[PDB]
Amino acid sequence: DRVAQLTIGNSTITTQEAANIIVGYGEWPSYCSDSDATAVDKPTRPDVSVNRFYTLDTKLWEKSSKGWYWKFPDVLTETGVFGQNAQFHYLYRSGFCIHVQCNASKFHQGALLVAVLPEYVIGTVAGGTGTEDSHPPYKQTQPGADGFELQHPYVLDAGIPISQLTVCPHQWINLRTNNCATIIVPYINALPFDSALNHCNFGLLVVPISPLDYDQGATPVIPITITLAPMCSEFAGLRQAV
Amino acid sequence: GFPTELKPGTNQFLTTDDGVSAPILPNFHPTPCIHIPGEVRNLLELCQVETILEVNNVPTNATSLMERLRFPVSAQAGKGELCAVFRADPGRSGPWQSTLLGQLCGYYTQWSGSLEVTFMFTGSFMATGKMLIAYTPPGGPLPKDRATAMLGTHVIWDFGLQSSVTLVIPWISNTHYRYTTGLVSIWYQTNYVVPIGAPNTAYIIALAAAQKNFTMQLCKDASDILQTGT
Amino acid sequence: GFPTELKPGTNQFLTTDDGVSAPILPNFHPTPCIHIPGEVRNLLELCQVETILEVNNVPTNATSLMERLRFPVSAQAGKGELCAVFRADPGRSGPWQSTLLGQLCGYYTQWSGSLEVTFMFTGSFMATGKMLIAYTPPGGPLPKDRATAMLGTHVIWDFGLQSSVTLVIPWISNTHYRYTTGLVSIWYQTNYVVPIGAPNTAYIIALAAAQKNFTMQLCKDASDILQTGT
Amino acid sequence: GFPTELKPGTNQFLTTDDGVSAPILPNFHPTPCIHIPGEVRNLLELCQV
Amino acid sequence: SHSTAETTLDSFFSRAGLVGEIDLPLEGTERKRARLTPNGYANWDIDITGYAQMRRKVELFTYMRFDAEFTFVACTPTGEVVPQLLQYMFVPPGAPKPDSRESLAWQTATNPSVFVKLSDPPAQVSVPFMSPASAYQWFYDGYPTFGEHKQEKDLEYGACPNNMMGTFSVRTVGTSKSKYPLVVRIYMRMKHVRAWIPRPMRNQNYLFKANPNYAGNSIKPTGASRTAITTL
Amino acid sequence: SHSTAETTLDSFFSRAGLVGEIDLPLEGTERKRARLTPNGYANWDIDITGYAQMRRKVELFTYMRFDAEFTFVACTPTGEVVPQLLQYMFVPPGAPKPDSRESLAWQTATNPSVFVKLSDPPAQVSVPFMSPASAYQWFYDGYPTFGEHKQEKDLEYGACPNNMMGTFSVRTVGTSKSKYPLVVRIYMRMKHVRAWIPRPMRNQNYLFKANPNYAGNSIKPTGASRTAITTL
Repeated sequence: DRVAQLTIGNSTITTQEAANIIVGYGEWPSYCSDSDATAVDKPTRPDVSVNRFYTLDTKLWEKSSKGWYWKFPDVLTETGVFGQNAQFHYLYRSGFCIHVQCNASKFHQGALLVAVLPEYVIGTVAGGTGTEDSHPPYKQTQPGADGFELQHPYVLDAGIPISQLTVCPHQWINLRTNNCATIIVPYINALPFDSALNHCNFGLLVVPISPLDYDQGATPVIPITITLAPMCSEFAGLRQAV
Repeated sequence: GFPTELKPGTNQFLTTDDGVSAPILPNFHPTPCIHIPGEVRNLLELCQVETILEVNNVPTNATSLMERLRFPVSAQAGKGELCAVFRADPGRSGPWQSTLLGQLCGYYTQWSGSLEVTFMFTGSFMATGKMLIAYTPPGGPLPKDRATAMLGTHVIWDFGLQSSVTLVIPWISNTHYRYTTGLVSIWYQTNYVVPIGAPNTAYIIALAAAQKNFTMQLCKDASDILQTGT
Repeated sequence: GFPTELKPGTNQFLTTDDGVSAPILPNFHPTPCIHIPGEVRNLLELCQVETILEVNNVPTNATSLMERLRFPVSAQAGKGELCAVFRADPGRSGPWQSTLLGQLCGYYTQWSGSLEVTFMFTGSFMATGKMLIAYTPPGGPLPKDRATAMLGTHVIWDFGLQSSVTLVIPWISNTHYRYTTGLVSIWYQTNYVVPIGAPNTAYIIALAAAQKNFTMQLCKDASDILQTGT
Repeated sequence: GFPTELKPGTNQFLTTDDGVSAPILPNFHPTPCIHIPGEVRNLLELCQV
Repeated sequence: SHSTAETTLDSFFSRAGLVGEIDLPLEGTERKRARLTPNGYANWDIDITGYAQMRRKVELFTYMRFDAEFTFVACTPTGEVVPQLLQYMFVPPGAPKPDSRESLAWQTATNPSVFVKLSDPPAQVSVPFMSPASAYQWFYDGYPTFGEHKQEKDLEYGACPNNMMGTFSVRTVGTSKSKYPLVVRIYMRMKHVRAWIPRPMRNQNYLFKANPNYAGNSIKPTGASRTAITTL
Repeated sequence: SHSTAETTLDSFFSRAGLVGEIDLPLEGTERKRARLTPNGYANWDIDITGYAQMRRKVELFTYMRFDAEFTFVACTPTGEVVPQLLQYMFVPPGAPKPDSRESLAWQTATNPSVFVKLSDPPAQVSVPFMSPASAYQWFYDGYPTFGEHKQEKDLEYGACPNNMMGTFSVRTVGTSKSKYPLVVRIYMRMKHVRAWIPRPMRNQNYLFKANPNYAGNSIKPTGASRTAITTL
């Protein structure tokens, strides 16, 4: 009966679920009272047009799914008006409301770990048994709004144990208990501003830890819908032509 | 002319000595700290974070590595034992090595405190049943059956309650280490019950962490590797 | 008999060490300071002084060296681009090396702050016309034409106002330096207009300096020469 | 530049000398004292038994 | 329980570790020479991962900030001390390093130098937090060069140049070669440590210094059980 | 940012630079000997431009005032340290310098001397502001001799004798020649710096120490552009 609307795009949502909303590192996104000069040409703080409800193409969860990840702000870097701002500016800064939702029956099974890992550097295989340093292409490091699938979920495709991914801001999606998860992300960098197209401040991981299951006859693929909204987006830079 | 005698152990270089040495760049002023959202000041903050406990540390194939973060029940099983007892031994070899807590103990020698282990049932909504989770204090043997396990510290976990079973392990200690550990057992109280259309097998995820009374003492570097020069 | 242990790094000589050493002439009394009209206490004072910016760093003849301090317009030109432009890079190779600011940056490693560039039109009193001075921030390419240059930060400079055009460059940085610089383009808004008897070519002198928010960090001696012993 | 003259018997090691030497483990915090029922602080306590 | 001070970042990180070891031989039929390949003078870039266990340790966090105390222990490969004068020169990140024993870099005043004998106790200096950024960064999910995107003629991905701390250039003073075979061991101690974003601890063997690449033969932290139901 | 202390005159000028290097070998078939041509003892006039980059630096101003800290690092040309006793004698500006190893100048008490061994850490002393004027002067637009005017057959224009800081006379103690080949390197650090009239920074190569003379091939600070309209 509840319809949450912010902007031009509207979304129907159940919240706040099993564990309420997760605010990353106990810190809400803020504008920047501090940075940096501060000069006359200083940040351009838009909303609510740019800072709206963006809903990515739905992903299909399968018995054999290994997991997906998205890079921020790379996902929206080509999407609508935010994509426009991020491209034709020099400096960028923002927070994010990330909302992940499943649609499944009470006869479906499984558990997703939804997490946010700042500076998510990818490492690919150097040969199954060997040492060849090849580094991931753009299609894998910055997979755009369509995201990318994990090759080795156990090591998060970076030699790092997924069993400890919960040190990062996270929320569980257990189809038995809840169908949705919400994570709030503040701007995290060693600089107040950075490049939107060259630096991905964090990655969003969605990994099945307990595999999807069902008896045969039920819908064999479960949709994972992702809605995300930038919160205190700030664009310095100025003019640009790509 | 201020009279002085140099005491034993002068010109020595002690690697743990904490003094002030000459600044290489006296006039240099480092980039000032900005605020960064996450900050850790004590590792015990990290020890208090639930991480997945690989109770099912049995498969050793690259393709089956994800199966160690889970461990299932199934309608097949009678009313006997689900899975043995991850010794409550956060620093020793075994399941605890998957947790951040276990890995942080590896950089220390002694530890002591209480532990929490949260079990999360990821079965169908339509699935129902009861498990018996028991903790056995050090020195004690694994309880022979469900009935004798019930006579001790235990929680009876029904699936009217999703995961809100967090077992608390009273105390862990390394007064000796440089049956002498706790024991946490999981039994079928009842069989696994499902209607038509629900999967007859479901998986449990175990998350573990230390409580705020947990402390570690003697720092000690152990390792795996770091790349050689070429 | 005052107990003392000598700590690591005693007998060493550090060239940047700042201590007090024995005076060679304890009884000598140096000539007292009188007041001298000019005094500098911080180099940033000098960084804030306008000096001539050799935008026209094109001729390399001893006799044409004075032509680098100017750069002209002319009635000849249409309505396209006057001169491409000095990357706002006060420490890098190029036009900025003529300025005291650029030469002072040469003695340092990092810098950050705002800049001012004043353009002075030294044409006839009877001369008139409009230039479009535009700033393109780092990462961006040179705007393809006057029209797209106009869509960004720009000043339209008419010769009803002689030189009172000071373009301000928002921010410069060396977070990387040890299209990643600003761009300040100059275009013909209008053609160059003169009556009979007025020269059909006029020159602009560009003066540049740093604002008071400008700072430099890591000291570093780079050089040209100094005479050998003969 | 603080002037100092080193007096006879500097680099010597006296076995009864009581000074303070560098702690081998500065960050180490020893197990705190609990109360133990018997304690002796002077041997004359035992001579009086 | 009483004190939790041994689990502070300073307790965890602060102690002098053997970072590198510079080798300076004589002339003859030996090889290679080297090392680190000085035909007569070594350049050593400050790498905190010289100490082996340090990389996995610091990669527990995403951002860090600290000072560094460097100590220089010099001797002959037998551990003998000999009357030789040494030069330790610190070349700050922006500065050019020496390319020969006769390089002008050695007399450049803005490269602070230490002149110490082997007979003297080991030299010791402090290096401040050198980054142009607000913190060091062991993980950089992006590309530092800001050019025009679709162009990655380089697989440079994951490197951050803001972490450059400087260089130590080791040398025996003099115009003629030293009469003694020498070894200079460099020790580093992290001082005023702050760390920011905690992340999972390295799970697989390292392959390369600059990136988290791993081998396709992924391995477990440990799998000792024959089944969940047994315990031996 | 927060602090501008690195651009104060002290930060800019104060660090020990290698000013000179005195050379003292043994006897035999070599050339020259020297150096700085001592048949047994070297006289070194205090020249702050001994350090190469220093001249252009201080010539940023017209008038300056400072103290100077001198450090003496002594060794054999192999960098070996040897049991030799040295004498560094400071000859104040007005005073006569030694002309032999046997000069009475060496025992003249008003020439402060330092007697230090090579085994001892490098010697160190401070020289006060020595000028009779209120400040040193890198530019003197005139003629110091005040005689009567149209009198110019002596190339003197532009020199200022008020900048004389003194002389260091280096020597091995003793009546007999030293058994060891020696090198004495002199380092100077300017201390309490004040500067007065700022002027354009040296634009052309130096030709001579005493004057700003330049060659007829005037050169630009840099002219990389093929035209103002391009950016390569």
